[PDB]
Amino acid sequence: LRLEDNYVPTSDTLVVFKQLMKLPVTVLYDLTLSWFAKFGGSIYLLTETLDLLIEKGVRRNVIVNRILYVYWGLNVFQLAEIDCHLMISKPEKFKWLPSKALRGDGKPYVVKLQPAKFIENLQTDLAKIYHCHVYMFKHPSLPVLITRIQLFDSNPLISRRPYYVAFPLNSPIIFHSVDKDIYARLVLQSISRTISERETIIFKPVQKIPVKSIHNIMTLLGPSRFAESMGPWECYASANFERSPLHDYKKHQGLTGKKVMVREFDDSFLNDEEPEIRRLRLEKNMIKFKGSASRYSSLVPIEKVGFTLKNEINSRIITIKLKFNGNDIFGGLHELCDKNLINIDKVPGWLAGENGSFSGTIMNGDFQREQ
Amino acid sequence: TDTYNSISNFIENELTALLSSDDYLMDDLAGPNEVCRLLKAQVIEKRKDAMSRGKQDLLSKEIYDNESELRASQSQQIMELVGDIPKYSLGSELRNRVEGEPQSTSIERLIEDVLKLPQMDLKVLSEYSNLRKDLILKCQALQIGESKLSDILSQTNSINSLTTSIKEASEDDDISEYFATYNGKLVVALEEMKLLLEEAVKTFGNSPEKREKIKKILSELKK
Amino acid sequence: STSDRSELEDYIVLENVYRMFGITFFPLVDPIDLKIKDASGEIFVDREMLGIRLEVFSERTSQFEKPHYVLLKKRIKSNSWFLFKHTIPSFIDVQGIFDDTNGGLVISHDDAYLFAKRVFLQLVEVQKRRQIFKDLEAKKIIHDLDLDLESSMVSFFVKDIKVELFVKQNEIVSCSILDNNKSKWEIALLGSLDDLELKLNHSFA
Amino acid sequence: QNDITQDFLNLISIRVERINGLTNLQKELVTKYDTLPLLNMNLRLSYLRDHTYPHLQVSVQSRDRVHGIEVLVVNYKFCRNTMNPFEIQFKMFYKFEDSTLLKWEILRISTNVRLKAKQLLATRNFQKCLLSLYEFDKIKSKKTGIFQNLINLLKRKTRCYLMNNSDSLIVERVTIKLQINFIITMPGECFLPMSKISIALWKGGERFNQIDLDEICYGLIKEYGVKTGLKEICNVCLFPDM
Amino acid sequence: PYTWKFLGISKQLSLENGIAKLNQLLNLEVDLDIQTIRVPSDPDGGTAADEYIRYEMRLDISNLDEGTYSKFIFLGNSKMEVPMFLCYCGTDNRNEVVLQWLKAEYGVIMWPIKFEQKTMIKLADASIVHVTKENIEQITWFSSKLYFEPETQDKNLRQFSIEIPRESCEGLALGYGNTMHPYNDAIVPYIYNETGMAVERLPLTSVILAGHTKIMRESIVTSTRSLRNRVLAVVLQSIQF
Amino acid sequence: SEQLLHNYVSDSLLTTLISFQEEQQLQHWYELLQARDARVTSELEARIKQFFITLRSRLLRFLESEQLSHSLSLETLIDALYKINDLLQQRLQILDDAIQEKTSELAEFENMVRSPSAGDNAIPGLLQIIQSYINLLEEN
Amino acid sequence: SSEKQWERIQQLEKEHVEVYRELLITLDRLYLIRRHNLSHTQQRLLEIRHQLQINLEKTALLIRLLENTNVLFTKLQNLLEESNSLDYELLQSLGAQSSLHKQLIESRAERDELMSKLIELSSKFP
Amino acid sequence: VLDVYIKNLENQIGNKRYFLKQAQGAIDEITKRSLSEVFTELLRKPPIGFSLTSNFLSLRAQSSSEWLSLMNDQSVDQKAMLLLQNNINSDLKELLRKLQHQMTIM
Repeated sequence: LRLEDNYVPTSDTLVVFKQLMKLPVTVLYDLTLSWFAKFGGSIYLLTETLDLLIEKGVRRNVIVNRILYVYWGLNVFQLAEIDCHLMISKPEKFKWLPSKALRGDGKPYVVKLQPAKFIENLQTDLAKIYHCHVYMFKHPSLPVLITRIQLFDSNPLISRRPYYVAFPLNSPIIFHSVDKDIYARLVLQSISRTISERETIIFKPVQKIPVKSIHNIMTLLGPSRFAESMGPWECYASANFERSPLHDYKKHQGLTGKKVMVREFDDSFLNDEEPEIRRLRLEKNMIKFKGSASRYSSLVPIEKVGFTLKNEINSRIITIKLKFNGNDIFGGLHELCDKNLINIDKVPGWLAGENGSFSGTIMNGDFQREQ
Repeated sequence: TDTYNSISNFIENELTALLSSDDYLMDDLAGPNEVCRLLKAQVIEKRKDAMSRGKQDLLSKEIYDNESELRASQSQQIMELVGDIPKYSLGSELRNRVEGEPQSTSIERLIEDVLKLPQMDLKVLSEYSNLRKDLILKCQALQIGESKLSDILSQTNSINSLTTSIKEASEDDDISEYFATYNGKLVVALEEMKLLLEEAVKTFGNSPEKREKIKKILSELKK
Repeated sequence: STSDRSELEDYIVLENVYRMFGITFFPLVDPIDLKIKDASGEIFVDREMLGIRLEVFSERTSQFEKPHYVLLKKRIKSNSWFLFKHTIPSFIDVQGIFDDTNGGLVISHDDAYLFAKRVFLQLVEVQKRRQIFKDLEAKKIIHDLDLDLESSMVSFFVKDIKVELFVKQNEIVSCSILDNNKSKWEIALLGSLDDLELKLNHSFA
Repeated sequence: QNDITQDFLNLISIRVERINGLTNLQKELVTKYDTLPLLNMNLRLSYLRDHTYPHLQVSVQSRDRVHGIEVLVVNYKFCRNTMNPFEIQFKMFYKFEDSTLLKWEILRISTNVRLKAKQLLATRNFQKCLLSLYEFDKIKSKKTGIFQNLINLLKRKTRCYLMNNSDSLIVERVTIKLQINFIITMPGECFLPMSKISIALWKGGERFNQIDLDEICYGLIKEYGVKTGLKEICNVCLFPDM
Repeated sequence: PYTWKFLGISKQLSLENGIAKLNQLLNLEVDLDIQTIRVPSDPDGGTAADEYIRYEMRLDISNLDEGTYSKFIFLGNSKMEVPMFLCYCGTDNRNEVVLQWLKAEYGVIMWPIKFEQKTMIKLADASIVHVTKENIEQITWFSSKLYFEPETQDKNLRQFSIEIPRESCEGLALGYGNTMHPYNDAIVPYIYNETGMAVERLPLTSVILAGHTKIMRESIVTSTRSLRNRVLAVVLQSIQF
Repeated sequence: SEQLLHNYVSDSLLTTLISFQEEQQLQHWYELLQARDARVTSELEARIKQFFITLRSRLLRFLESEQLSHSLSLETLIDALYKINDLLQQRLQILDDAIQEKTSELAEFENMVRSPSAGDNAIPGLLQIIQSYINLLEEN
Repeated sequence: SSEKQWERIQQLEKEHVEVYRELLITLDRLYLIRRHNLSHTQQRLLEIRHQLQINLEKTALLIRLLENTNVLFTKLQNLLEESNSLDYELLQSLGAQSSLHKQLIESRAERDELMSKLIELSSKFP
Repeated sequence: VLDVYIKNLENQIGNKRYFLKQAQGAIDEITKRSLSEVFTELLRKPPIGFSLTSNFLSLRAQSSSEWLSLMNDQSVDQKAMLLLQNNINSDLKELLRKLQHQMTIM
């Protein structure tokens, strides 16, 4: 009972219109060409009313009335393409939530899936329970393969909220849309059943707080150099300081040197102008919270972070529980350190921004994320 | 498949439809119309809960429940028949060859699936057992051949390194003459070494020059 | 400071000669745990750090690639390094290799060197698997292709035919030709990876 | 008078360092707030020489420059074996900006590894050649250490004479002989040298089954170890008690 | 949950006279006690500016709806610069009635009192020191929770909150030593040493003790209808010049 | 199943009421009435029996088709293993061809080093020279 | 992109003239000390001397640059044009300030006379 | 041509600071060595000009703008206060006249 592409669901006309009003005209033209090449309804002759309309510079309302009232709901595939192009256009509206893919002994499993043969097996596994439709595309900028699973129900066929699962190219970490219903668990379980084909895979979740964009969750946990350093160690993930060994030795860091400010090790911060020292102090805060050089917004904004510092003084466990919030936490802490409100000589590593978008207990000086 | 609709349609179209018109008035072919209408009115009067549109719906639901209870027994008895190698016991590539269109040949996964299939119309059983034995022998011979081929490849690699080194260093392309006159060059070298040893014995007659010559000769023949 | 500049010049070029090997250790100190003793006015490092600098040398462009870093920190109650930060992509289980070496506990510097050697062998494996297909598409034996990040699943073109490979560590384990005679041309290429360069001229002659 | 005197009295009474390559560690650790490698070049060279590549003597011999390249002749002396180390001498050609290698060639090889490193040094990848030479020296040192330990723990009860160069040790008792192969194969037509351990028993009359001895060696080395795995094989080939 | 609002008083006044004019103006009967309380009663003070005249003043109405039952706690000292202040709970109209009477009768000036950060720290410091009848001061413990709300660019960091449980608070106080000031000698240097956040300079919003009180920048929420002597002594001491 | 339908038909008939109200003409009337009722309930019981037979047969063959769709035989397994045997035979053939090429190279080397000669006298000369060298070494 | 070096040379010029004044006064004190192994008028005379030195350096720069379209020339010309566009406004503001203060003096004197008269009258009224 | 100007200006700054450091060191030397008309003799004896001219004229322009804004704001505030006080002066004069007339009438 899997749905083919030419099926027509029962969607409202005003909400498809409001969705289509959020797109530019050239993607509407390419969508018009691709849909009339695929299915059609109401070759070169019907392209003539569009090649001259956009060359004249007409409004978008005329072309969306043309693309909606010659397909007079469009289909399931066209609605999937509309919502996926909305995802590509405005990525700051969705919310992703990562989940690692362990196996067997406990070692992580790289996915390495093919976009052709994955769709039929997943749609056949999901087709035994609900009326599903699966659509898969590769993102034009990032190296991911965003899937779109939409489950239907009957009181034609009513539609539910679509559920996105984004696979990176070579990671064990799979991002999916945040939902805690029973259909989200069914789709995630069917994906973890159909991706394996050799030995069983489980999806143990790695984080509890959803991350906003897909470039942010791709920088944080996808296959990249920033996946682990992410904080004051961001000079190692972009290699600002060292060149190739075959490069010139007249311009070396050890030969030209650098300009540094002598640290204070006596606690004289609570008891309180030469703008070179001001420039070097601002550069010191920039180095501690970032790499080496707007002006507060970090590489990835993080919404919510809460630590738990468990120190131990004369055999007593002394826990404190910091709990931050906001639109960009570590840029805000950078600004507070910039107004001379937080002593940058005593800011620890985990507060500066390393192992970012994670939150957990800190025992013996070693971070360990929450399960 | 769609048995409740068939049950309810059979009720509504072959029990009430036969007990409504012809079972009430068509018996007057052997007969008066007045007494036939009186008995028909009595029949429709003293029946008005049995042939209703809800009681026969409950009856059709009871028939469906009895047929589902009869279907569950054959459902549990159709999975516990003779086994004959079901799924989830063979590998991926075995059932992919069974379902056709494999589209990706991979000899390592075929070996890891052939070495995993279990053992056991008796002629078909013996033919399957012989085929399993032959396939395991194919996998054994494949592993032995791959290891022996790697050893042979390293062996001829060292042989080609020797032939390239003697083609380069001798710079004459006379490898057969080199291997033929190796013994002659070695014995004239030992003759020259014997003359040098006789000159060392009857030239210096020291005790420290002999020590230096012995140390040099030992650390040249050993290192 | 002129002869001292010459001595620093020799030290820098000797450091570059040592960095040509590929696997190097460099000193490092976290500035959170730089403590002072206050009995003498001197600074001692609380927790020692050790940084590894993996650097694979390429051959198609004949220049060194972007270096990869592994930073180890010394634990405070066990005297054994644990993997602090690493700039390695996530298709290499760098935490798993560090748990695999010596049972899990790494004490001496050669015990860290074995772990750095295993990760460097995986990086050279990825580099060589990309280099072979790029040198193939340079000579145009294959047409426009696409690769993964670790170059372990490729799909190039032939004059008409599309060929898909799932390639393991310098050997092809799966072949897929799609457009009985296909299977001979599928287990033809199912071999090593240099023989793939050999076998693709065996049919276009 | 007094106010003018007070006004006259009021009138008349009216760091950053730059670090370098050669600097001490205290001045480097005072001004350390970034997560960068330390710029003390002697300490960095001590980490690069004493810790990661021990028993190796690298020394730059000469370096010139033309017009925009830089030639560099360097030599290595792999001195893990103190008796007779094998040296080599390279000569590299930079490009010094968008820096690539144009040429690299070998001026000399000390004639102990010249054929063993003949197929290796024709891949034109000098990093793999340097790493393969260093790992071959390390594996050869471990081989002669293991064989000298096995001789020292068996020199009384048996006879212990080697073979071809050092690739196979032979023990014999009472008779019964046992040969322990250990072959280091350089790469050519992975890129590190690999080892191969295999044994062969002789009970006086003839050889034994090579498959069963291969399985016994594989299991008894996969289980116990290598330095303490071969001692169990000599204890089994003794078999006077167990 | 009786929120207290605080107001300063310019002139040192005694409500023994004119209270009959309040009873004439409001037509109720209120009660006043004229105490003399001495903060810490340990003898290392010498009684040097250590007395306070407290005028607790309720209104004897029914206690069904708590919004109409509003105390008017006073305090005073004849040596400080700003001598007196009053603090009231409740949401009645008689509060504005008695404020109008006290404005018109005595001729004083009242400003609302806003708290600083170190004043909030000292108020959480002096709202746990318990007093008993055996002339000694003991310290109870509550799982506190600080609360910040800074003003950053683009609303990057909106609000964050350090939270300290009861047992870790007691462990920090025993780790510093025997003192009557845990939150200013044990907790805040610990937070500065392990996090780097100077709490006296950061913008506090509401230093929250669990269950007992809830301080703010302008008000104090509590659980009982009364305030301790140390809280009022700290409030009167802080607003001086 | 069948037990319910024979209750539903027989309870709703002419026979359950006109038997209660029961000169000879009326006797013949309701006698022919009950005879006709017996005829039609026989025909309807045969109808419902054939309906349950064809319904149970359709359900059984549907369940058997679904079960044989979710199971495997032991003949298409034999065809699949024949195909796998053909693939492994082809792999063994190409491996044997590579072995043959490499041993032809080794046999090409094998005749390049043979020296058919008088190599006992050269061995004796080498032994005599080695003995003279050892004598000159031990005499120094 | 030259604005960064512009403010950098501005701050560096400020530090330059600060240490130039410091060098002048310290060389004067050095000559006072080393001339043989301290009043108000003498200190004022040295201050006048340094003012005349800076004055002569200013006019030397002016006669060297003025007496076209060269480097760092139009900055000084536009600065000298823009510095003297407010003197008339300053003098008008100071004159308006003096007039407002005189009117406030008149109003306060009238109010003080009126308040003394009302105090005397309301004291006689009791 | 501007970066070399910054370079020679910084070189002159370092030279003048070295001169000041050696001068203060000489001051310390003669004061640690320790335990009239010559002032007129001093009064007879005695890269910089663009710096001090640009500095002085820029500070003059900025301080003139600041003083003008400050004095304009204080002038308009004093003007409003003067108008208010003149109004209250007139009303108090009228009430003084009425109270004088009431003093006559009773």
